[PDB]
Amino acid sequence: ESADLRALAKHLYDSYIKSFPLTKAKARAILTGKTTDKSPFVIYDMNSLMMGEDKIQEQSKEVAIRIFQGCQFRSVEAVQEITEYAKSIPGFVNLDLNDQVTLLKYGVHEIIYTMLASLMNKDGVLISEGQGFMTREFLKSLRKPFGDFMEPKFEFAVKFNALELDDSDLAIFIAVIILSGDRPGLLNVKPIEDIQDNLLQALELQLKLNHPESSQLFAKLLQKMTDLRQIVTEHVQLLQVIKKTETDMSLHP
Amino acid sequence: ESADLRALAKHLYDSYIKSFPLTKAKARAILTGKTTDKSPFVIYDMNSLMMGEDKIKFKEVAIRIFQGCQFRSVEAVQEITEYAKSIPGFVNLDLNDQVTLLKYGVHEIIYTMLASLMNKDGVLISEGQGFMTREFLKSLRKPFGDFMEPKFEFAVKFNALELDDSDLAIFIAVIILSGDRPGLLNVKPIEDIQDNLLQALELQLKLNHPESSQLFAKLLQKMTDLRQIVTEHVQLLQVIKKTETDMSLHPLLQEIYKDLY
Amino acid sequence: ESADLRALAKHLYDSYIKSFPLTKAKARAILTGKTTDKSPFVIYDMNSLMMGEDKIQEQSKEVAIRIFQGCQFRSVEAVQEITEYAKSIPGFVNLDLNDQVTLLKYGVHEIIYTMLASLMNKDGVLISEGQGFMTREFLKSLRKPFGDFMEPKFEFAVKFNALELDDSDLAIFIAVIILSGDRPGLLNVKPIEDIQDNLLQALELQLKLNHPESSQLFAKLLQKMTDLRQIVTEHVQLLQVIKKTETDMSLHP
Amino acid sequence: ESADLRALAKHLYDSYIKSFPLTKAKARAILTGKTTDKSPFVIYDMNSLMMGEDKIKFKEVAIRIFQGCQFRSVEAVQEITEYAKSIPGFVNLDLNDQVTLLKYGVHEIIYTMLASLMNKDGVLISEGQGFMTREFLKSLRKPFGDFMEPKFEFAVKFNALELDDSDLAIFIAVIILSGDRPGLLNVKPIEDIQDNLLQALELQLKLNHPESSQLFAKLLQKMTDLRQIVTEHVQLLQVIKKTETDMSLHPLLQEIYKDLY
Ligand SMILES: CCCc1c(OCCCn2ccc3cc(OCC(=O)O)ccc32)ccc2cc(C(=O)c3ccccc3)ccc12
Ligand SMILES: CCCc1c(OCCCn2ccc3cc(OCC(=O)O)ccc32)ccc2cc(C(=O)c3ccccc3)ccc12
Repeated sequence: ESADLRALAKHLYDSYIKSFPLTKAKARAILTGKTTDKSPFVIYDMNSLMMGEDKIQEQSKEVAIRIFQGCQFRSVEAVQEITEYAKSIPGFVNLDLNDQVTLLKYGVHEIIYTMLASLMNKDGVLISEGQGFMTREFLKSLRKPFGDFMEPKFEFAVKFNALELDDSDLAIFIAVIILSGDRPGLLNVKPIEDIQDNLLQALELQLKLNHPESSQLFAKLLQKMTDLRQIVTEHVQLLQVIKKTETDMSLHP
Repeated sequence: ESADLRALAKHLYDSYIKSFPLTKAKARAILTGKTTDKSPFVIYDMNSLMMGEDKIKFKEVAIRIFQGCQFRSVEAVQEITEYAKSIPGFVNLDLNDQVTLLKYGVHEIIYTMLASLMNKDGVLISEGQGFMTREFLKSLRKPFGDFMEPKFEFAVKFNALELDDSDLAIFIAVIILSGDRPGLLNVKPIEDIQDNLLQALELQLKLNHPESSQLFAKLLQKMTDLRQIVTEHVQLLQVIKKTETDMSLHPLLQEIYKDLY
Repeated sequence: ESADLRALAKHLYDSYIKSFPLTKAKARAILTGKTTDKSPFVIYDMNSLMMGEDKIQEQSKEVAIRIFQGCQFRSVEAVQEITEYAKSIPGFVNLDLNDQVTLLKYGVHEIIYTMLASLMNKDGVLISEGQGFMTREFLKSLRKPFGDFMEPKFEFAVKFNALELDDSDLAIFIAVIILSGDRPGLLNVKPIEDIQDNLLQALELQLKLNHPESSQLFAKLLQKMTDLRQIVTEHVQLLQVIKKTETDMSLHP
Repeated sequence: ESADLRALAKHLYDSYIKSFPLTKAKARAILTGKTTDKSPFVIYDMNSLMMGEDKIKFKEVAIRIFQGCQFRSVEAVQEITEYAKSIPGFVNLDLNDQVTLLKYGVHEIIYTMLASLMNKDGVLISEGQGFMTREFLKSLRKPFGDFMEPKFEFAVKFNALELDDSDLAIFIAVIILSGDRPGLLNVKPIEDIQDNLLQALELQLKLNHPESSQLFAKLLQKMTDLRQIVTEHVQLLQVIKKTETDMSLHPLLQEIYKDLY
């Protein structure tokens, strides 16, 4: 019934709030400006990065490489918030432990880029739990292999954010992504699709009720999931370029 | 022979009274107020449920009631196992078959004896200290609502048979000694014991209920109502696995449900 | 009167015969040898145990632990024969149901060791309804905690068997043990002692008539009841050692 | 609070099962034959060692066994690092402190979990495919003989505590989050996490082992047995440097031992 789908949406929203402290609502307030009690420091070039560097990884390498490696560090931090959120998705913890691992392994990147768009506008991205803001232009200016890393993320985010989803929408969308029955090496696919069908029903009703004037938003959101998959494949592609072409190494395992 | 069969009937009734504190006789006294010691607190909605739980002085509700169910089921399994040990010939069987008979028989017996605690309006809970209404249980959010109603439907029809504890003692033994359980290694010795129990049950019913036409057959037909209840229950368990978060049962209940039909 | 005490002794003897198929008389014939139509297989070591193992619980554990657990299994089988015998003791079934349970709970172990002595000689014990014979030496050779388990049973049995009691004596002695008014948590002690007094009278006359040359056998037999209680307490003691000190578990409830 | 502490205990047990294929439960099944799939090949002398190594069909021995030790240690470090990442709050720490916690904690955890694979007679080797006897290990030429015996002495006493995998999951996290490691930059945030883990461990032990008096304290006392094992081991490493020819470890193991206590 409709009530049960709404209860599931609410349960997911409350868990999401518990697992992810920097929510889209909080982040949008910062990107604009409501009661500026603590306006974030803006990193717009090499010198402003230094300015903030010894304001709050530390210095002793190519800035380009410290920024790229900082991306790695934060992304592993994020995996842990996502893993905990996943446990709250009804039916996830009762899946084969091995399939849980696989679901997380191949879903975490798509989720990071989804939630990263909450922290972005067309001109830059919130960093350090929202205390900083790094410009898209500065990131774009970094050394050749590295100057192209965030751009596809920004491009996705501008198009994704024009959908105007809120946290209650995103909570369900994220759960839908995790419960993807098409991940490599899953053992028991049917149970996963069974849960995803329930989550898709809940997502569909959520968007129809929250965005009644946005025609076919549900289909449009599903379409963004090929966008996300492509972004990940490029990012993974890009990580090969690096792995082979650098004197630099010291990655988060 | 007749005196053997009555001695067997009496032995079972004896062990039953020894193994199961809340008998049918005792439940009926309570349900009917023939007792004048402690009338049960009735739970019919969320407000009375809160009061009922907090009456301890002198997660969610649907998963919370499921959890009590689990605890009580474990307690029931312990009682039924003690009863089973007393059935002549049971402990002499292959140990793996004893396990197999308990694994498949325990839930059939749980629903049989639950009927003793039910009327068409509700079920006795907390060693008969509370009464939870059928309508309240029916109300519970989707899947959890579907757990108890089939039991009520069975119980009202089963209770119309008017069996008493002495009848039930032999019927429960019949259920345990079922030679058709999956994975049984030595079927005939079980069937031979069941034959003797069936003989004793038939005699017990003809003597205790002489005016009840074909009661023996009618009771054996309930064994198909029972087997249906259990497969429905196991199905519902798979629904709870998909729609609920952290569940995981007691080690005893997990073993019983492990690779069950 | 004397006749009534003899009638009670006979009633108990007939019930005993009905409840316990392997009687002392049958077992003594086997431990010696009268018309050897089916001489029992002797288990005198690890390899002879295997020999018989796949001759007739099954193999997949420390032999020591399978033997000890076999002891548990058989002892629960024996409780059921004892429970049925108890019903035939005049007045037992009319006692409070709860007291019946308690009498059996705390009496069953003493009875098992009493009747076990019928199946023993100084060198070993009949097993598998008399089809096998396990040596005392082999049992003694088992792993440290377990090699000490049966010895006290053998020690008791050698001294007990020197009393030369027969089944008709034992039937009454067993009934005397069950009707012990000193068991913990009995509700109505007087009715139990009333019945035990009757059984003691019958036992005393039985021994005076059956063993007239055995001076004070009655007193001597009563004295064995502290021996039995001590054996049980040690065995229970020993079960604590195990319960705490083993990777092994899977006991008869 | 209580439900938080049980949720933490459950999360750790979950990650532990995910990060460590050969658990205690699985080692005990093997050591005890409760499994009926593949009984381990026992190595007790040089002749059985040869046969054991050449059973791959379906330098010197003392340095050769040391080398397997090294390979397995590296594999263990990878598993423990994956486990550590899952401990709530760990990846949020200063990266240099994360490294420092792994560097000093890894060997304490290796010997803790090795105990799971040991009885008083020997140790499971090759993902539980082999069993190498304590006496054989004790036999090894001077210095190499001295490596394994202290581990056995610890394991038998540790194993008497009867911890299970769910207990061990939280104890290993306690070990990792030790605020007293040399060179830690931010001690308090580590100590705060360890406080919470200690709370969860205490509750887990009281619930899982209610009859085990002062088990929590007894377990924490093992942390001093463990720290002693590691300093002894590092000492022994310096002996191997003087009495052996070309050794040199894996890059991962060299980093861990680099300027270690
Ligand atoms: C055999 C369970 C009997 C039963 C009960 O029977 C309703 C019929 C539905 N039903 C029968 C068996 C059974 C098993 C079940 O799951 C068992 C399992 O998962 O192991 C779910 C529902 C169920 C309703 C409420 C109870 C409520 C309680 C409680 O003590 C209780 C505990 C906490 C809070 C409120 C109430 C115990 C038993 C109940
Ligand atoms: C954590 C090591 C566990 C372990 C083992 O434990 C015995 C306790 C002694 N011990 C514990 C840790 C440790 C580390 C050590 O050096 C480690 C290092 O230098 O990095 C030497 C001995 C040692 C014995 C034999 C093994 C043998 C093997 C092998 O797979 C093997 C490989 C090649 C040939 C034979 C066997 C793996 C692990 C063993």
